[PDB]
Amino acid sequence: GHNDYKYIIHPKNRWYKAWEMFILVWAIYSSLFTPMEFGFFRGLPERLFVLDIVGQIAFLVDIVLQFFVAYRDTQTYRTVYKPTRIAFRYLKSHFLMDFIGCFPWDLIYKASGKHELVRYLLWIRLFRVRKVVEFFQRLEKDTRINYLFTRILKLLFVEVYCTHTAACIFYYLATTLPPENEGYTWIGSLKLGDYSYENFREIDLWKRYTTALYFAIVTMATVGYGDIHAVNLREMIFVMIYVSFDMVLGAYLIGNITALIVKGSNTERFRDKMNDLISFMNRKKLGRDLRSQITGHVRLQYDSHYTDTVMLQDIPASIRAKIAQLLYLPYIKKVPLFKGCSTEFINQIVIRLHEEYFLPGEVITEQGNVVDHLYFVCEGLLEALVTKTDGSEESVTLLGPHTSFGDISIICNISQPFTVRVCELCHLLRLDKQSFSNILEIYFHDGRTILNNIMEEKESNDRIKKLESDIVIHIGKQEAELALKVNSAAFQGDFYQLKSLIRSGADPNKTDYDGRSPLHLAACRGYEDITLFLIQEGVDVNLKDKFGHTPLFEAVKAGQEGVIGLLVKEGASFNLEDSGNFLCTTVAKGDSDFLKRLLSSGMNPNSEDYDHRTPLHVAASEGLFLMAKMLVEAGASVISKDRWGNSPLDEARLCGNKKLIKLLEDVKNAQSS
Amino acid sequence: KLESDIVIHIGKQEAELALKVNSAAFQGDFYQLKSLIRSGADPNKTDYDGRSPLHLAACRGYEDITLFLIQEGVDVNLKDKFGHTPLFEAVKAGQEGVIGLLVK
Amino acid sequence: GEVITEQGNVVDHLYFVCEGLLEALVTKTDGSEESVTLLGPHTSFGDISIICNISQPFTVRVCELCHLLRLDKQSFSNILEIYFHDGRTILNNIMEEKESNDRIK
Repeated sequence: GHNDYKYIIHPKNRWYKAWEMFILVWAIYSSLFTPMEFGFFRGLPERLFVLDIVGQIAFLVDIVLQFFVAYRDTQTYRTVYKPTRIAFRYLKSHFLMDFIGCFPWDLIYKASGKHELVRYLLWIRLFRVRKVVEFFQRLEKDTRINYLFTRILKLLFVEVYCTHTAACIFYYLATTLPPENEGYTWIGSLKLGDYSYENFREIDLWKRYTTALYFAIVTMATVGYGDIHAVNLREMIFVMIYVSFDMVLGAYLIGNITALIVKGSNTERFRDKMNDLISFMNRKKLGRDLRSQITGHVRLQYDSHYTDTVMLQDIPASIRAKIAQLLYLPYIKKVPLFKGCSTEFINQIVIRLHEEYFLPGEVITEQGNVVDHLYFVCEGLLEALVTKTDGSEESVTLLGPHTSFGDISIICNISQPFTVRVCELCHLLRLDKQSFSNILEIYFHDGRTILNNIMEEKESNDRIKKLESDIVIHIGKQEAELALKVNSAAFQGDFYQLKSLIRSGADPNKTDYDGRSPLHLAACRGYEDITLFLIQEGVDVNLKDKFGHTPLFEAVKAGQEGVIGLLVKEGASFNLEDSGNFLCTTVAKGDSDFLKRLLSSGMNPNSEDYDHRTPLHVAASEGLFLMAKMLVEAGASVISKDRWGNSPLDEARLCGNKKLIKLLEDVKNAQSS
Repeated sequence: KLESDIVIHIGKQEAELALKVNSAAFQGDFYQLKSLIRSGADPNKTDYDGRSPLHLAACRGYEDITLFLIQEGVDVNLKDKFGHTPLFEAVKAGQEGVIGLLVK
Repeated sequence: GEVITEQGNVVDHLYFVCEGLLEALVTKTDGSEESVTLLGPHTSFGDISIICNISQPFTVRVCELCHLLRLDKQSFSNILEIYFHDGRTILNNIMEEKESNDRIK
């Protein structure tokens, strides 16, 4: 709709196409008649007058039309409707010749004192053969007809044109001589049969034309009958020039036809392949059925035309990707191996696929070889056959549409578990193990999904044991790096990044190199948003790192009691081995606040110590009252015994702190019941 | 558009780089960390655990990385949030050769 | 000037230096080199990276017009599975090549 200038016409309007054809017909006629108007008639007969003028007029308007037809720029590839640009292009290309051609040179020649030099300008009208040249250019662009065969037809038109012009020029060279010396011309001295071509300027124009054209065609195939031959020196020079150009042009014609034949066709090539295979088949006396299999494979490869699958590579990645998806993605999205996989990973699988057709009865993979090709069955049916040491074949399963095989072999880097034979006419999609491995390293989450798929119902029936080949090891390593960055985010806040990482298919539960989970990190840093987000994700919560610290413990050390409350709501335990010992070391620290936090988390199991001394015993020995107080209220019984078997009340009696002794004594009286 | 968390998402990555180095230290991927350090790295970078790459290396008892870390003068007496020194990382894992090195 | 292996990339052909001169280098991220020992006639590069299945530890670059014999990596492995018992000697040569296989123990 960019044609704001409505008057400017597209170069494709069906009426302009009709005008192209019409002016092509007139161009052919005018460029085939101008030599005849030059040679045979020295000044057009009056009868043809209108025919002359009309012809010229027909090329006019055409010039006018070429001033109003938009063109496709060769640097922007946009139809330039800009009238100024169209006018300028035409006025600087193919205008000047058209304009001089359209001048009525016939009338000029009659007017300007019958001077031949004016008639020489008629040849400017042969630039109208440009239209035929363009017609052949368009036809050669068209794929309906063989470009090389259109080259052959172009050569035939050029040959016809040269013979016609040569005939006209030859007759002209006969007429340049004055009519008194016509006996020294090729036509004046021609006595073909009884007829003598004397006084040739008076013969019917068709007799003269067919005579001259007869010679032209005779020389065209170099039959050189001789009946009509050059006699003067001008006629011998012209015949020399003609004969030479015709030699080269005929050589070009034979060259083009021979190139057309030698280039050959796909049918020819496949026929040759079949004939060589038939020679082999008869040489070894093969069995009809086996011959049928051989011929069937050849037919399959010839009909498939696999080269196009490579040809698609030349298409840029966007359109090539649309091709790959539109033709393969439907099948691949239904593959159970890829079930749940992210769409982009599947898209890459599609980009790296290779269509392969196999005849029924063939074998794709043999057991014992390492499969480096993951084939997804799209069409047809295959069969799974296990060969045993005894030499027997078991039909384990049948692989139909939207199925797969080779994934286990590639993943665990084992030999092919079972021979895969073909039942129906099969269309599969092979994928290189190398490319597959690269893609699985691209998407470590979808790689883990692939592992889960193979281990989900098939599980480890094919000896699937954790790290395998390199892809599994790479997957684990990359998940480790991902968990490192997850915990880094949990250290530097960045709640958006935490969201994005987890929602990108990353499992939060995976800890770092030190066993510290992102929930452990959130507890250590007290990032309430982060702790809540991982709680929504769902972590063991009671998980402890490799060195025995639950997130509860680290949060207690950092005093992140909101985080602690969320955990205990979810259900949180210190999971401290020797927890009584650690509480005794806390008593050694003397931090009542730390101890209060530890107790508030619900840890007072009276676990005593290696010395069998409860933290209450330790505090009593220290003389502590307040810390002993909250230890008693937390649950530490006064009846608890040390290594000596003495109560913390006994140890306070040793200390002698009357307030501590009375406190433990009152609690002892309360508890004795 | 209304999305600008990019520089927030990287957050300098100085520690993230340190994490990468210490990761290699764990998996004993010397080449990975070798390439990090010729591209520029240091042990005191440590991590959010406070553990330097040498801590993890001693935890694993890879004498190769331990000798190399010593070669660039890597701090051993450096402590971590764990309180566990690289010496103690080595002894706890029974890496008697690495304990010999770190005592050296 | 040509480059045959890229550091950090598992080599797929074990090459042998029949003629010419090559050089071993470390392509740092900083765009600097380390110029590991050159490869003169009758040496093999890419060997350990295949035998040990490790990533190529150095980029190799061509210094003079070099004539080389190629053996595919998967070849070298299946030669090991086919042509048994020499891989032990090859492995000992690797072991002495490094410091008790300090590079790949």
